[PDB]
Amino acid sequence: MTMDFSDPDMEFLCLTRQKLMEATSIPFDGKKNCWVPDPDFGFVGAEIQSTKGDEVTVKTDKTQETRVVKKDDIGQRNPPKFEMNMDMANLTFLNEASILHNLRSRYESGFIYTYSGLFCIAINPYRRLPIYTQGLVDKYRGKRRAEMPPHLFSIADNAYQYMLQDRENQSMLITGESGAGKTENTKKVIQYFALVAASLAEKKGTLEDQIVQCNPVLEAYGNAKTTRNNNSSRFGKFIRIHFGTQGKIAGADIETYLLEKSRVTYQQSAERNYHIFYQLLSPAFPENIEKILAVPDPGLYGFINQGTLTVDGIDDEEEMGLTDTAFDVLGFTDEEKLSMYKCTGCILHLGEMKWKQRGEQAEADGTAEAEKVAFLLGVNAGDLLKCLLKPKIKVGTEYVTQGRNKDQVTNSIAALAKSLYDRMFNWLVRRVNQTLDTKAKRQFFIGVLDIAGFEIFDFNSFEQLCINYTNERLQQFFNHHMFVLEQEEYKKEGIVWEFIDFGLDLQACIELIEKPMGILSILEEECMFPKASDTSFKNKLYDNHLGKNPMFGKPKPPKAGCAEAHFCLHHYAGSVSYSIAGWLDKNKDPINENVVELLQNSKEPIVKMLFTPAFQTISSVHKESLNKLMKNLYSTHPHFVRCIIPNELKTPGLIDAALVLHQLRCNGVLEGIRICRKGFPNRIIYSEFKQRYSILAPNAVPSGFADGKVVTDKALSALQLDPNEYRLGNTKVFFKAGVLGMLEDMRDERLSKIISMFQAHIRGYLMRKAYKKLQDQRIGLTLIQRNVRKWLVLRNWEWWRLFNKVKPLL
Amino acid sequence: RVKLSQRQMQELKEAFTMIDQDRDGFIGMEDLKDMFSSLGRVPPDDELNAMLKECPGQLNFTAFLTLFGEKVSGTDPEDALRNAFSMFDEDGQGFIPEDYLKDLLENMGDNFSKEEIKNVWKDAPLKNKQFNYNKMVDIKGKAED
Amino acid sequence: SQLTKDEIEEVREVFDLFDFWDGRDGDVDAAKVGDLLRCLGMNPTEAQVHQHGGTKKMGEKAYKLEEILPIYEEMSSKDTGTAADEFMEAFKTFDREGQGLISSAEIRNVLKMLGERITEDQCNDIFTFCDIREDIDGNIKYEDLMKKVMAGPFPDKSD
Ligand SMILES: Nc1ncnc2c1ncn2[C@@H]1O[C@H](COP(=O)(O)OP(=O)(O)O)[C@@H](O)[C@H]1O
Ligand SMILES: [Mg+2]
Repeated sequence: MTMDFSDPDMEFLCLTRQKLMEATSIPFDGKKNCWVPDPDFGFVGAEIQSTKGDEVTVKTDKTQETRVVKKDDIGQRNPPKFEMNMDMANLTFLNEASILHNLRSRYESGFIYTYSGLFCIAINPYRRLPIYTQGLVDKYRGKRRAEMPPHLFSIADNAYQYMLQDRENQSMLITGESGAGKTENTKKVIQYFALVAASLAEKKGTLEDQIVQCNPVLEAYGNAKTTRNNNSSRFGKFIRIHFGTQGKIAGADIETYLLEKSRVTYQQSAERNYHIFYQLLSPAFPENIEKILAVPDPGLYGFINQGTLTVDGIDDEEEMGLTDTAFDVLGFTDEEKLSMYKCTGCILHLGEMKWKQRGEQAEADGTAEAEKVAFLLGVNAGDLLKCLLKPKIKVGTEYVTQGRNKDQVTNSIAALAKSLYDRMFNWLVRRVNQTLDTKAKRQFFIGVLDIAGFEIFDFNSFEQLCINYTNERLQQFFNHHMFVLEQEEYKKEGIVWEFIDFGLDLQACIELIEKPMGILSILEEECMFPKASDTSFKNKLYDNHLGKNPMFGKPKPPKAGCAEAHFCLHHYAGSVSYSIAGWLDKNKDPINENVVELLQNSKEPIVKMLFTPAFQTISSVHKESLNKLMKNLYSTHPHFVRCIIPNELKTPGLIDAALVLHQLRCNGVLEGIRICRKGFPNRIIYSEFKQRYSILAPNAVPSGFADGKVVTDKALSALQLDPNEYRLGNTKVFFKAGVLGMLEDMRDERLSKIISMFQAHIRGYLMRKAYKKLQDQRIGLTLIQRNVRKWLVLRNWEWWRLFNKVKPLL
Repeated sequence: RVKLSQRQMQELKEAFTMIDQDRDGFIGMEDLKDMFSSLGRVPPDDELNAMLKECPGQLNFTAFLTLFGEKVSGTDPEDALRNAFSMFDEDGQGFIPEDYLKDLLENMGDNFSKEEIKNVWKDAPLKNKQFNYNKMVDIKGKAED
Repeated sequence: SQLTKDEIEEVREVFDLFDFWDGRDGDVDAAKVGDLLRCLGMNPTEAQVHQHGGTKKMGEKAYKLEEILPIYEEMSSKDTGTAADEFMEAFKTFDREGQGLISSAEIRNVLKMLGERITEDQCNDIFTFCDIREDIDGNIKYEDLMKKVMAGPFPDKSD
């Protein structure tokens, strides 16, 4: 249904006028054809054979089987007009059976992108597609969403459009589980505007060239191989692009969230560390290994080798060279660059210092390690080790020295590694935001968002709740946006109707988490009394909230596995069971303030890095930044790209119905549909409606003189339809569910009878014509048939035969 | 159709005239005998005296017309009859097929019975398996072999 | 029943014609019902006939006259008889563009494949007794066909 249905380019967007005439033409019986439940694709098509109470006996579509599902697992199916439906919201029959169907059908044809009302679905192709060529851009430029086929570029664009026409802000929200490719679309969306909008005005970029190189440099540090995705986004991102009236790009600013601090020093069996250590120890830059004082072999480094050392699809030698380029383009000094490596390296050497103790007194062994570690941070060895092994805390009235045992002196060297990265990440973000700030007038912005959706797992700790709380918001910002827009729309058509902002719904979960004395709040207290115990932390929590705020409860168990849970924070997605598992340690950054203070002296980045300018609770900072986002997001037109992972095995065309149908139920896709339904989810534009159901009731009045709204109204009244089922507006007629279903039905069942009638006027023309002939031929015959009989009675009459020869006798 | 006709009557008129020239007295058998004599064959008695009494009193002319009428009530004009046959042939030549004509007079219309469909062949112009319609027509009144 | 003296008169006028060919005897074969109506001017569909008295095979049973009257009556009553409006609405559903034209095959398939299907005969006969021509691009004006089809075969007074 969109511009040159036979464009080579549309090979993955739409079908052909031919191919779609096919899906749409396959048989159907709204009494026989349906949707049923199944073990391997969740649902499958069916033709009802028999019925006996509940024992409905169905023969499926493909298989040829005959199960006997009870009645209720017999889903209603959409008629052929809808096969390949481009926007999920126009389905007369709303159900998972369908939503799933509309989806893989489209998916197994090469169609990843696909709309459903306000949301635009994506499903990881897992394979280069041509969908994103420049020429496609143009084709997609300027157009309202329905003039073209479903595609990121429209959503990217209409966003851009509305930015201009409405002189207001634009936010694009990409979601979905892990490895469902939201970082993939993001840089598309971003790469889009970089062309559409680019301006007209040594080793350095261009404001647009630069907006783009953010990824390399960020990802060489933010991403790392994970079981679900080899290029996992280990963090949240909100980038924002500012446009100057004229509508060109004025600069952008970046926001990052929840850096997984833990892989710095820890890596699961299969997994890996931030792609950058691997890119450094790469053959790509020889001297560089020298400068960060290291040796070409990601194997020797305790902080790197605990899992992999390579990813199925990555050429770490290239990446680096690429990464080293995003630097130059972003305009960083050779020196600034070195500085960002040596730090990366110190994280190597850290994990290579070995300790030994002689009574709670650990001791270096190979000063050799720390010596390097020392040369990177620009401080000094002995002074470093000291702060490390023996520290002078400050017990209120005094500064005491103390003894640190190997476990301690070790655990300590971790934090310092996990702290020096975080710092380094931030400085790196901080340093880009610095180049993406041209300072040129800024009317508005479109801001993109890559971020996990709710992370609900089998074992749930802190880092879990963080993210879950995050989308806990984002979920109501949506529920909000909807409420508004849905109410506005029913005004534009003037259809009386009452609603309710469901964001209110998510308000408990969210308060308890952030309110003055709920979870995170209490977590700040505990986090503050050295004499702090995790057991301590659940006493305060349990106490305050226990059976006193519903959204807080007793955690469910595993078997003798996973581990001990404590309070179940019922959410949006579902409900999670959380682990007190040492959030206090997790939350607050530790670190020999002794070392801290010794660092505040040295070599620069070190300086900026530890040179502050009490609240590092990974949480305080998150609630801080989380807001800075919601203010931004409620100041924008929200736009939703809902990413989806097709299946585990990283494979092209393949639907783990089970998995997919899972996401559909914690995305919000099945919620809009659930909500719309107790509304008029079917909204038809008067013209369109005339062109299709007039046949049900028609007349003599030429079409160009008839008025749409009038037709529709005549067409329904005649049919007897309940007024309950529709609302006729100023521009659309609003229908409940089954309406477009029945209409379609009553229709084909009409067109049929109509053509029979023609063929009945034809069987009447023709029969009438010979009626002429058999009217004549009956005269001929009764003639024959009455003379030939008269004759039989004379050929033997003596008088007669006489008269006969005596006749010529004249 | 039925009970009268101009030429037809006059022909029975002149017809009734070649019979009494064998005497203006309506000189009957004497000339029934004598009118068959100029034709080509010899007739028994009993017929001469039964042929005549198929009529009661006397075969005067008016009456000569009555024995003839009760026998010609449908002898519909010629072309009205030559065309009938034309309707079920529209082949062009002058014929209706045996096979056809047979369903025709026997199944359709005021259905012909076996006894009549039979007689219908004894004298019938059916040579080679077709049927010259312009003859049972010619054999309407009469003409040839 | 509630019919008139004229109509009744009008029904015989045709019945007897029908009787005359199965051999005058005053009974007509049920498969005839269909055609016997098309000549009393109507245009039932087979479905309409079946349900109404029609049968689908020639030795099934014959009706008398006082037996067709009601079959006639009850049927001169349905009024979805089909209007010039409905046909024309239906063909748009095949009018690819809007120019009123329609691929020659396609019309020949609708008529042959869908609804109450028609023989490659009736299908070609009628395109002939209605002179429905293609045009360079080989398409047909569905309105030209509809007007004629519903005109009759004998329009002005003769043929
Ligand atoms: N539309 C697409 N085109 C090309 N490659 C894709 C596409 N979508 C996903 N991928 C691939 O799928 C994997 C998942 O990628 P990613 O976007 O990073 O997921 P997420 O951001 O949700 O964690 C990557 O290896 C990427 O190369
Ligand atoms: Mg991501």
